[PDB]
Parts: sequence; C-alpha cells; structure tokens
Amino acid sequence: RPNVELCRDQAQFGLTDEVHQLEATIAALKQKLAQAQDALDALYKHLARLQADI
Amino acid sequence: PLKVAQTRLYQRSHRPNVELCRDTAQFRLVSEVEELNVSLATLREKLLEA
Amino acid sequence: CLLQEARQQLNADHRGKMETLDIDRGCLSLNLKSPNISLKINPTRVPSGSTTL
Amino acid sequence: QIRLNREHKETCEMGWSDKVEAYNIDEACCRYHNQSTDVQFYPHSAKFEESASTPETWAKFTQDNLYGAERERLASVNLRELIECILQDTAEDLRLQCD
Amino acid sequence: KKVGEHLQDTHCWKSELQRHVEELVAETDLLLAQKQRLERALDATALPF
Repeated sequence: RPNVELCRDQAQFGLTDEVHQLEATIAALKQKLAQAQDALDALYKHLARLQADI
Repeated sequence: PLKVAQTRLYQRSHRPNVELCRDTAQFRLVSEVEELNVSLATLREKLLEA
Repeated sequence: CLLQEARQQLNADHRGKMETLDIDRGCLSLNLKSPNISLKINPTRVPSGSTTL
Repeated sequence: QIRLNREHKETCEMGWSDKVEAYNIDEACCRYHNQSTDVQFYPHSAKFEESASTPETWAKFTQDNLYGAERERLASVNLRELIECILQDTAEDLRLQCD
Repeated sequence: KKVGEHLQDTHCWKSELQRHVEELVAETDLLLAQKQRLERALDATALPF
C-alpha cells in the first residue's frame, strides 16, 4: 500500500500472530515426530533382542 | 549406517523442485549405499563360514 | 480554486482506495492451492509509513 | 517500472523460499549422526533422484535472477534521474513563462 | 563434509538473494516517492492552467 492507507490493522494483527502461532505449531509437531521415532528405534531394538532370544 | 543413509536421502527427497536435482553429497550417499551392500554381503558370508 | 484543490486531493484518496480494495481482494482470494505462494522475508514488519486506525 | 520491480522481486524471493526450504531440510540432514535417533531404512527408489536444475544450472538460474534484479534496479535509477531532470526543467520553464 | 559444503553454498546464495530483494525494496520505495512527487507536479500544474 502506497502512502497513508498502509495501516497496522486487525488483519495485520491476525496475520502476524497466526505466523507466530504457526511457527510454534510446526515446532511442536517436529518435537512429537522426533519423540515418536525415538520410540520406534526402541521397538526395533527390542524386536531384534526378541529375535535373538527366540 | 544404512539407516542414516536412507534417512538422509529420504529427507533430501523432500526438497523443492529446482533444488532436488542431485548433489555431490547425493552422489556420495548413493555410492556408499552400494558400498555398504557389498560390506554386509561379505560379513554375512564370513558369519556363515564361522 | 478551493473546490479544485479539494477535488484533486479527494481524487487522490479515492484512487488510493481503488488500489487498496484491489490488493485486499487479492489477499482474500489467495488460498491454499494458489500457484504464487511463497515464503517471505521479514513478513511481520512495520514499514516506514505505517499509520494507525 | 514499479510493477516490473515488484514482479522481479517476487521471482527472486520465490528463489529465496526454495533456498530456505532446502536449507531447513539439509541442515537437519547434516545434524544426523551414527548414534542418533529418528533414522529409518526407507526403501530404495527413484524418489531420491528427480530432475529440474542440476548444480551448475542451479547456480546458473540463481545468477540469472540476481543479474536481472540488478538490471531492474539500474533501470529504476535511470528513471529516477529522468524524473529529476524532467521536473526541474518543467518548474523552471513555467516560472520563466509566468515572469 | 559434502553435506556441510552444500549448507555453505545454499547459505551464500540465500544471503545474496536477501541482499538483492532488500535493494529492490528500497529502490521501489524511493521511486514510489518520485512518482508521488510527480503527482504533486500534476496537481500544481492545474491552477496555472
């Protein structure tokens, strides 16, 4: 917007805090993915131990 | 290292189009996949002979 | 002369609101499927020239 | 010139967006190690090898859009100087005619 | 080593792209001011008419 109607308005407020919340959300899902794949590595280790003892 | 190789190549298979058109690291990973295949084959033969 | 200067600045304000409706209507039309979606730099910035409500 | 400037700005920042997605993936690729978690043997496929712009062509189109952005900025500067000269001549001429 | 080299190359190109888009933004703002001054030239060339 050129000169004076470039306005820090409610739409700009919503876009900015949705950007911040989206960053937080993507961080939370990456943390959850890392935790779940750590659990998967634990499953693979215990499965291999079961294979050996069987 | 097979896990590391396949995970690195799979993650790099998520890049955008103009970037996901091969790299020196990509060639290195692809070649050492075959190198590890040869190594596992040799270790399996050694285990059977043991 | 006074009415002429009032006409000129109201014309400027009206043309500004023309293009502002164009820009914000494009923003409302933009959605997830659009072919010009990008990841912008410093998007939560306040440019020099910002006014309040 | 304003709308051409904004169009080429859009092109260069789309290049930046692709750069950032590639960097965000490849730094996590670098962060991997042998004792690390969250690794899996994904099956061998051609998905790891697609083709749009090889590293030489990658740097080529990067240099192309950067050089075009430079050309756009020089063209805008020449237009600015033209605006300066035009407005100075206009004011000077009409003031002389009034006198 | 090869992956880190790719990171460094992408970082260099990303920095160059940031510099060019910032220069384009500043140039666009100043040329907007020049057009806006041309608008007062058009406005003030009417009362002499």
